[PDB]
Amino acid sequence: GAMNSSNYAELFNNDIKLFVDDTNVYRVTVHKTFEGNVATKAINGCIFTLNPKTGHLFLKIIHTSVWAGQKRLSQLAKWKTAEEVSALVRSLPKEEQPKQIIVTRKAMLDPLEVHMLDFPNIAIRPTELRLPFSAAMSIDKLSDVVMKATEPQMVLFNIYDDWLDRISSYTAFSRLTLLLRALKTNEESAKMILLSDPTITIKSYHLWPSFTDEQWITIESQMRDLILTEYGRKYNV
Amino acid sequence: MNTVPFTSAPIEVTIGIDQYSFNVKENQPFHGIKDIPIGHVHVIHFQHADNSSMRYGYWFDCRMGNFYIQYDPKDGLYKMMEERDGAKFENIVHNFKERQMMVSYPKIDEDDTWYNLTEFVQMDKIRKIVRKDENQFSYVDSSMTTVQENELSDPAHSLNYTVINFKSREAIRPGHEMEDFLDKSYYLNTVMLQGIFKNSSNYFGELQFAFLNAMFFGNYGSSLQWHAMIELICSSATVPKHMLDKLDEILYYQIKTLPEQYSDILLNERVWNICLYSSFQKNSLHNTEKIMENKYPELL
Ligand SMILES: O=C(NCCc1cccs1)c1ccncc1
Ligand SMILES: O=C(NCCc1cccs1)c1ccncc1
Repeated sequence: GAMNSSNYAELFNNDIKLFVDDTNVYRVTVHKTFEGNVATKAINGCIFTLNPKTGHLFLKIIHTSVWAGQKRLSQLAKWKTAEEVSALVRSLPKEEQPKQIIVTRKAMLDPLEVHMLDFPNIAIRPTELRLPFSAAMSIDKLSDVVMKATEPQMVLFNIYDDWLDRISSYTAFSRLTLLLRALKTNEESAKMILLSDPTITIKSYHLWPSFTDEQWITIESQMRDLILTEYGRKYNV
Repeated sequence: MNTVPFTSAPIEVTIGIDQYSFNVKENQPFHGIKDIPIGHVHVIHFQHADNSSMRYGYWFDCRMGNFYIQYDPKDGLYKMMEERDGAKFENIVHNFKERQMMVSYPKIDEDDTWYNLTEFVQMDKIRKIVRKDENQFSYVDSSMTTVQENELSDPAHSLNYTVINFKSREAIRPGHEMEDFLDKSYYLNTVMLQGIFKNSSNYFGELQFAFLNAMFFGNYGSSLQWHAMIELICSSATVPKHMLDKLDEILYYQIKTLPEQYSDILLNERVWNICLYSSFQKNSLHNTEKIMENKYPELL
């Protein structure tokens, strides 16, 4: 059934599962035409498919060519997402295939269910959580590989970097969601916080700076502060 | 014109015969129903005055034998039986008519209602949905479950309707996932019509039979089957024009005949709104849409 605050800890047990977020699959800029009409221009996107236990980010780049000559693109994007997730599962060895896939938007349920008919024992689940994975394109290295792609392409990252050498997957997921919540609510401020200090480096194969434990606590505190302030501004509370 | 005599009426019961119904009191003098029109299937159904639960009844066709009703005091219900002795049956029925101990099937001459509700229903197909091959007639009741319902427990007592499942390998061609899910034409025309039913008349007959069992017995699984077969046609971009025209007539008389006070449970809001207003065939069901709007605008 649905994934929510109450069965939150199921994410960190030893049943393989994946989150799929489709919010950045079909991306457009809206512009005016010479005649004064409005038109869209697609830019490259990505499926965000994440194992919350390992930090494995299967990032499938969606090149604008996939939309060429197609209609009802927002609807097609959900099916393309489901097709690519199904293909990913088929490519994985049996013992690495998920037992559950949790979609961040309910409209992905029927397309994935239909594409996964060959895997009746993989549960497809929605969630009541307001997960911030749309902000994944605020991570510079991910944005950079998506925009530079000239063809369809799958790129791998550990979205937890090396954090799991020192912390649990529960704590790692909480840090990631805090970072992404911050980048979603105020990207500029969030980014200022992460890179303010020229002396803190980001490893070649990492997405985030190499903070010590104490520096992560300061960072996390500063990200919390950001999120609450913006919320006071939002609602005048 | 044929007759279904009754041995007796020991217990107070409301008796239905197709869309007509009458009341018989406990031990009332009563020996059956005469003037039943030949050429159509029929259903004779019962609800005991002491148990408004378990409506039950028998589908039959008088061209297939002489049938009568007799109360069983051990099993507690009115049972259909066949009389193989032709002469013995004529004599019983002649006596009961002479004694004027039978209600008359009350068909109006202008009225094609029952024809319209049973146009494609054929007793040989009913007996494949309701398997009890020793009898020429078929028992149905409120509680019987469908094969599909069972999959989600006694098989002998099931309604073997054709299983329709829009998220199944049968319904979805590998490599056509999105196409076949949004346009069910290949499931309708190739899998079901050409594959399983062989023609649209058998499809419509199962659809009509499912509706009738839902209406007369409140059989929930039949209602699910009726809606599923409507939705499969409406969700198909490519449907023969003769089928759409006939579907519109079929559904019109079903909606016309439905008791007003049962529309809340017998009509699935989602399916009807999708079929009449969102589906490929939103503009192909003019009579059905007109009667639904004028009689159940609340549902929509
Ligand atoms: O650990 C990595 N790869 C294997 C584990 C994973 C499998 C798939 C995604 S991560 C990795 C780390 C940093 N950058 C790229 C790859
Ligand atoms: O009323 C009669 N015909 C049965 C029909 C029924 C009407 C309502 C339920 S049974 C009648 C009355 C007396 N003797 C012979 C015939």
